[PDB]
Amino acid sequence: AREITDIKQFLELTRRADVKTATVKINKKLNKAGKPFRQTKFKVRGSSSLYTLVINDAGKAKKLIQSLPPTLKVNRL
Amino acid sequence: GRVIRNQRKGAGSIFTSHTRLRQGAAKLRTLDYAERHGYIRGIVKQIVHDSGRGAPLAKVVFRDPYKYRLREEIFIANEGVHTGQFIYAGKKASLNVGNVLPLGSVPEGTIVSNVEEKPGDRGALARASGNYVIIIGHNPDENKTRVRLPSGAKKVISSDARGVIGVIAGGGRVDKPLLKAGRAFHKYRLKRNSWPKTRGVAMNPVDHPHGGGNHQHIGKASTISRGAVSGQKAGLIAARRTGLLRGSQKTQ
Amino acid sequence: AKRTKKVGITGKYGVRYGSSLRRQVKKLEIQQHARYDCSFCGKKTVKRGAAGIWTCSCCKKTVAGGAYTVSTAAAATVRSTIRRLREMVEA
Amino acid sequence: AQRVTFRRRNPYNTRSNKIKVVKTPGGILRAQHVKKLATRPKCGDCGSALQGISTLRPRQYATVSKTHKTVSRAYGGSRCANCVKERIIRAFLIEEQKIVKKVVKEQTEAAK
Amino acid sequence: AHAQSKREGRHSGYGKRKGTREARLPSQVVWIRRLRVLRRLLAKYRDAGKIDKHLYHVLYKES
RNA sequence: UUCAAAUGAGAACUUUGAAGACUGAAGUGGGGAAAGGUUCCACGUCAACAGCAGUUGGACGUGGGUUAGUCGAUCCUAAGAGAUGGGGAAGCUCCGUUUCAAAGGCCUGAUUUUAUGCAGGCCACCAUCGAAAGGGAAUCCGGUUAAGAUUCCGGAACCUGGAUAUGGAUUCUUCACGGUAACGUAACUGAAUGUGGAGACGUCGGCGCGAGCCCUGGGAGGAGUUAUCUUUUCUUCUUAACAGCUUAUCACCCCGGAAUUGGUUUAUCCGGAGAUGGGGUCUUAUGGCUGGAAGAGGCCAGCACCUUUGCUGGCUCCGGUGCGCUUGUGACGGCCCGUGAAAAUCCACAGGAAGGAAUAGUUUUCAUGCCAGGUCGUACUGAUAACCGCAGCAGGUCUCCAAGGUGAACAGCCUCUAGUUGAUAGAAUAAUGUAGAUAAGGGAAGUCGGCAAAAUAGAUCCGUAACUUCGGGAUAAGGAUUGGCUCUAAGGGUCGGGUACGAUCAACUUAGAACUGGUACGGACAAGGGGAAUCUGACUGUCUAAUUAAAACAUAGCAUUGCGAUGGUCAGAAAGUGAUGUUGACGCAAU
RNA sequence: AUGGUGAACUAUGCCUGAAUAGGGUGAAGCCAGAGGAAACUCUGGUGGAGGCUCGUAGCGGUUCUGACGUGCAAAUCGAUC
Ligand SMILES: [Mg+2]
Ligand SMILES: [Mg+2]
Ligand SMILES: [Mg+2]
Ligand SMILES: [Mg+2]
Ligand SMILES: [Mg+2]
Ligand SMILES: [Mg+2]
Ligand SMILES: [Mg+2]
Ligand SMILES: [Mg+2]
Ligand SMILES: [Mg+2]
Ligand SMILES: [Mg+2]
Ligand SMILES: [Mg+2]
Ligand SMILES: [Mg+2]
Ligand SMILES: [Mg+2]
Ligand SMILES: [Mg+2]
Ligand SMILES: [Mg+2]
Ligand SMILES: [Mg+2]
Ligand SMILES: [Mg+2]
Ligand SMILES: [Mg+2]
Ligand SMILES: [Mg+2]
Ligand SMILES: [Mg+2]
Ligand SMILES: [Mg+2]
Ligand SMILES: [Mg+2]
Ligand SMILES: [Mg+2]
Ligand SMILES: [Mg+2]
Ligand SMILES: [Mg+2]
Ligand SMILES: [Mg+2]
Ligand SMILES: [Mg+2]
Ligand SMILES: [Mg+2]
Ligand SMILES: [Mg+2]
Ligand SMILES: [Mg+2]
Ligand SMILES: [Mg+2]
Ligand SMILES: [Mg+2]
Ligand SMILES: [Mg+2]
Ligand SMILES: [Mg+2]
Ligand SMILES: [Mg+2]
Ligand SMILES: [Mg+2]
Ligand SMILES: [Mg+2]
Ligand SMILES: [Mg+2]
Ligand SMILES: [Mg+2]
Ligand SMILES: [Mg+2]
Ligand SMILES: [Mg+2]
Ligand SMILES: [Mg+2]
Ligand SMILES: [Mg+2]
Ligand SMILES: [Mg+2]
Ligand SMILES: [Mg+2]
Ligand SMILES: [Mg+2]
Ligand SMILES: [Mg+2]
Ligand SMILES: [Mg+2]
Ligand SMILES: [Mg+2]
Ligand SMILES: [Mg+2]
Ligand SMILES: [Mg+2]
Ligand SMILES: [Mg+2]
Ligand SMILES: [Mg+2]
Ligand SMILES: [Mg+2]
Ligand SMILES: [Mg+2]
Ligand SMILES: [Mg+2]
Ligand SMILES: [Mg+2]
Ligand SMILES: [Mg+2]
Ligand SMILES: [Mg+2]
Ligand SMILES: [Mg+2]
Ligand SMILES: [Mg+2]
Ligand SMILES: [Mg+2]
Ligand SMILES: [Mg+2]
Ligand SMILES: [Mg+2]
Ligand SMILES: [Mg+2]
Ligand SMILES: [Mg+2]
Ligand SMILES: [Mg+2]
Ligand SMILES: [Mg+2]
Ligand SMILES: [Mg+2]
Ligand SMILES: [Mg+2]
Ligand SMILES: [Mg+2]
Ligand SMILES: [Mg+2]
Ligand SMILES: [Mg+2]
Ligand SMILES: [Mg+2]
Ligand SMILES: [Mg+2]
Ligand SMILES: [Mg+2]
Ligand SMILES: [Mg+2]
Ligand SMILES: [Mg+2]
Ligand SMILES: [Mg+2]
Ligand SMILES: [Mg+2]
Ligand SMILES: [Mg+2]
Ligand SMILES: [Mg+2]
Ligand SMILES: [Mg+2]
Ligand SMILES: [Mg+2]
Ligand SMILES: [Mg+2]
Ligand SMILES: [Mg+2]
Ligand SMILES: [Mg+2]
Ligand SMILES: [Mg+2]
Ligand SMILES: [Mg+2]
Ligand SMILES: [Mg+2]
Ligand SMILES: [Mg+2]
Ligand SMILES: [Mg+2]
Ligand SMILES: [Mg+2]
Ligand SMILES: [Mg+2]
Ligand SMILES: [Mg+2]
Ligand SMILES: [Mg+2]
Ligand SMILES: [Mg+2]
Ligand SMILES: [Mg+2]
Ligand SMILES: [Zn+2]
Repeated sequence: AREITDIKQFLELTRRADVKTATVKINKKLNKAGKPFRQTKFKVRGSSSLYTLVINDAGKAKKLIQSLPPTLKVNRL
Repeated sequence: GRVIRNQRKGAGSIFTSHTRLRQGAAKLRTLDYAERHGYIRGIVKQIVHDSGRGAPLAKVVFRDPYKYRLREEIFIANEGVHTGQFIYAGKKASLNVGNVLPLGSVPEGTIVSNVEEKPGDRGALARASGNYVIIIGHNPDENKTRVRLPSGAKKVISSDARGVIGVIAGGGRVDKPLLKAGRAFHKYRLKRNSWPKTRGVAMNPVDHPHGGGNHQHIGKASTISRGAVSGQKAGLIAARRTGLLRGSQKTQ
Repeated sequence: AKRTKKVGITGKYGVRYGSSLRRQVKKLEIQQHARYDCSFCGKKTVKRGAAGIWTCSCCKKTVAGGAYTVSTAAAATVRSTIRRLREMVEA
Repeated sequence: AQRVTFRRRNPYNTRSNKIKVVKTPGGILRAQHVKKLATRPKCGDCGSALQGISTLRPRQYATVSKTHKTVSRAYGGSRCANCVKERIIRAFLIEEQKIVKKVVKEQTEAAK
Repeated sequence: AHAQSKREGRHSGYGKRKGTREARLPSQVVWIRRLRVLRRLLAKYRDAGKIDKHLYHVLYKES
């Protein structure tokens, strides 16, 4: 039910006690007027709401995923 | 034969009065320490229509001499009273439209409304749209005071008996024709079930002293004795004269 | 463009009820719908609503009055008379 | 063309049974029932909707922070500012004229 | 097809009409259109300075 | 209604395919309330039953089926019903419901025998039942069944109660700051008591906006037609509760000080009690963007194979228009001798009892976190066969959703979606019928009587008498006109213009003018006969369900009567009984 | 005669709910204009009143003294109203 943009805040969520699972979605999407680009939504299933953080920059996306806690049960796709 | 209409009204089945919408009973303040030694101020907080009444009520609120709180009385608005006006109730109150004073405390010719028959009965005389009573004199020793009610009747009451200065609001209401059956229809819809009215002369004998015959006609004098009995008293009960009132009325 | 010769607001009733009753209604009708002067705020913005209740558009004071007109002849003389009677009692 | 049924068992058009047509992700029309509209709280003095205050149906006011139920002046959510302007002025002026009456009628008692 | 012939003016003679001139298009609608448009010409004209408030104000009530 | 197949001993009647029609969204569609009670669904199956039949069934046999913290009940009060101290009554019982009654329970303090005795203060509100349409805490979308689903599955929320820590906030100026102000916010102690708000409220009119529906352009797909013509016809292109930000008519604030009065609605209201102008504050209906969420659903293509049935790819995009239609909502306006419920419940404010920090306190109305949410209903019918009429009866029985054309239109007539195609059948077409039509010349001569029937009818224009309460009478009467096609003219929106015009996009109305036909044209449907008088009731309204709708009753209007409460009229066996009466002569009662 | 049972029909009141295509007419209020020495009189608009009106659904039940009259039906069916 929540969207999130502070990439710092996000991280802190995923290390909260109640957070057992997560999921990464990937969408094809097109930019501005012309070409496409790879959108990636990071979803953290909290106890009472699903936080989802969108990273348009596919770059930011990769070296985000390797930040993800080694203990979190991530759902890929 | 059958029980006639006017005896049926008394069991109040479909004849009780339609009441759902009414504001509350109109009443003076209880005749307490304040009101009988001095006076007490209130404010009309609203003057408002009461279903099936002809005259608007005024909600007037007061402080409670004995507790921290408000107490709201429901008055009948005298013509000219208004929201925000201050209302004074008491023996030692001043003579203004809206205040409530003991008929002993007011000069002859005073014009008041909602007056009590016995002190404290919280008001009984002249309440209807337009009516009032007039003080036509006092008699200090045994403190009685004498008024003329709207009927024309002169009557005397305790000088302690309270009344409210001025006349009741909404006057003239009856100079305007009802014009159609529907406006009487709605009129009684908010009073009681007394409309419309079948002439007994249009009924059969089972139904009414007047009923039956091969032409419609009352068949005997329609002036019935006081000492008549239920099912008998229809028409002009106890009528001491009858016929069109030629000549000026007005009590002598 | 004058619309009606004499029935005025009373034209809603058509031919019904007979002239003389319509006459009598037209009067109080005109009385009762009209806009009146406000004693308190000065603007002429008192209109009726339910008999004997008169309220101000802006400023919002409500007065009890006649069923079809703000002040009633009787009420007014009664105002004059109490006035006079009060005068005696502190003079 | 797509028509639509009530959702609760009550088949009548009452104030508690208002409907809204709605287009779902299935690509179809479905009714939704609709709570009666909330009305704006009113000034206790003058009576207008008092501004600054949220408007919900009554029990919903207990699921809402106290800031949604006030403005921050004396008599916040209760009476309407202009009404409190009047209250202050008159309070002052009257308490003042009390002092006036006291000393005037006091002097009566010294020259009469 | 037909709709075209309509907004080409066709099929609209006295013989094709069944509702009163009123019911087809209300007098009131005609007016409110017209009155709103004069009203709105006055506003911009005033606001542009093309016409001064005093003149506008007379044209308003003449409108 | 028809052809054929299938099944079966058996087929006018079952099943499937095909064709022909129908209901025509005011439904023969999709659901419900009352009532039924298993009729629902499946398998088996024809003795009775379904006024022919039967292989079929709402029949017969055997089974299966109705899942809830959020939908209802349950809670609240309405008219009203009805216990209790009492009062009547031989008594069954009747009256009273806060009434002539010693009518009761909460917050915590007091306890550290110990568990709950008393120490404060309040509160005096006096049962209870009464709404499956009134009030009311909270759930949605996709998927799934032979038969259930806002109830199951998936996912995503939210309410109430209970627990509670962590973070934030607050505090050395203890109980936040900011803004001139309207007011702002993530928070930002608050008992008794008092007050205010919400719950919470008529009706109709036009005007404004929303939603869904309707119409429609481009594009990307699938389908149909193609002798000929049509860049064509038909169809898919969707987005829930909930959450963040944003969004408003109204209202309000600050600056200002107005005649040459201005501003202004379709509707004439507003201003020295401060207009117009400029700047700001507010409600969040509603909408927008994002999260929910493309992973769903929708539409296609390309491979796979008795199989569970897969698997793999795509596309699911951008717009337009309005006196449209339905519904919603707003700011207004009309009306009233009519002014259009209640209570439970929720919040706020006034108040300041009290409690509370610097060596560390106060704070769960800010965020996040934990546990829990019982009981009963839930199938289906809702009617030319599931209900009431002895019945599968042409009767009766409360409601919501509602497409295209014609047209004023929710009319009639035709159509899409859905649903039907049920209702004994065959052959003939005598009399007499019932229902539907026509008739030369005459035209009410028929008949108690123009009964029946015929005539009239839309719209535009023209024209319109007596009489009248001046409102009417009036569509009075009487007339012309109306198709098709092709043109002409008038009626609008939006932009930039130093402090006259230009440019483009989108609408059916109205009037004029040509041409044209077997002089037809409201071409079916739809749709007033008119006039002159007498009698009679003023009018609208009312009744004899099932032989009387009328002149009968009612009504407004007029007039008469009774009554100031220790009362009038009326109820009761009685009464500390009752109607009028939440009443008071501008009233109630009786003619 | 005595003691009992009925307001599921219907009559009337009360409480709480719900329902009614599309037309014609054009009442108060309002705006602009005209005439007149004056008093005052006129015109065009706007607006949208009514136990108003044409007419569906609704509600009713006038005539055919129509159907039916061992009925579909112990009150129905059709047209007309
Ligand atoms: Mg009563
Ligand atoms: Mg009656
Ligand atoms: Mg009578
Ligand atoms: Mg009478
Ligand atoms: Mg008789
Ligand atoms: Mg007799
Ligand atoms: Mg006698
Ligand atoms: Mg007689
Ligand atoms: Mg007689
Ligand atoms: Mg349902
Ligand atoms: Mg606030
Ligand atoms: Mg707010
Ligand atoms: Mg008009
Ligand atoms: Mg318009
Ligand atoms: Mg415009
Ligand atoms: Mg003006
Ligand atoms: Mg057959
Ligand atoms: Mg058809
Ligand atoms: Mg239809
Ligand atoms: Mg059927
Ligand atoms: Mg069903
Ligand atoms: Mg049943
Ligand atoms: Mg079955
Ligand atoms: Mg057999
Ligand atoms: Mg059977
Ligand atoms: Mg048989
Ligand atoms: Mg057989
Ligand atoms: Mg069985
Ligand atoms: Mg069984
Ligand atoms: Mg609920
Ligand atoms: Mg319960
Ligand atoms: Mg009792
Ligand atoms: Mg109850
Ligand atoms: Mg309920
Ligand atoms: Mg309810
Ligand atoms: Mg589903
Ligand atoms: Mg199942
Ligand atoms: Mg089902
Ligand atoms: Mg679930
Ligand atoms: Mg979950
Ligand atoms: Mg909680
Ligand atoms: Mg802060
Ligand atoms: Mg309260
Ligand atoms: Mg209130
Ligand atoms: Mg209500
Ligand atoms: Mg479509
Ligand atoms: Mg919701
Ligand atoms: Mg502004
Ligand atoms: Mg500012
Ligand atoms: Mg409706
Ligand atoms: Mg009102
Ligand atoms: Mg509140
Ligand atoms: Mg103390
Ligand atoms: Mg909290
Ligand atoms: Mg419990
Ligand atoms: Mg069901
Ligand atoms: Mg059936
Ligand atoms: Mg039986
Ligand atoms: Mg039947
Ligand atoms: Mg069916
Ligand atoms: Mg048959
Ligand atoms: Mg035959
Ligand atoms: Mg002939
Ligand atoms: Mg002839
Ligand atoms: Mg003859
Ligand atoms: Mg002749
Ligand atoms: Mg003859
Ligand atoms: Mg004769
Ligand atoms: Mg003869
Ligand atoms: Mg005839
Ligand atoms: Mg002929
Ligand atoms: Mg005539
Ligand atoms: Mg022509
Ligand atoms: Mg043009
Ligand atoms: Mg009559
Ligand atoms: Mg009549
Ligand atoms: Mg009869
Ligand atoms: Mg009989
Ligand atoms: Mg009749
Ligand atoms: Mg007379
Ligand atoms: Mg006694
Ligand atoms: Mg009944
Ligand atoms: Mg309604
Ligand atoms: Mg209508
Ligand atoms: Mg017409
Ligand atoms: Mg009409
Ligand atoms: Mg002149
Ligand atoms: Mg009208
Ligand atoms: Mg009528
Ligand atoms: Mg009519
Ligand atoms: Mg019509
Ligand atoms: Mg009918
Ligand atoms: Mg009727
Ligand atoms: Mg009859
Ligand atoms: Mg009939
Ligand atoms: Mg017959
Ligand atoms: Mg026969
Ligand atoms: Mg009819
Ligand atoms: Zn005023």
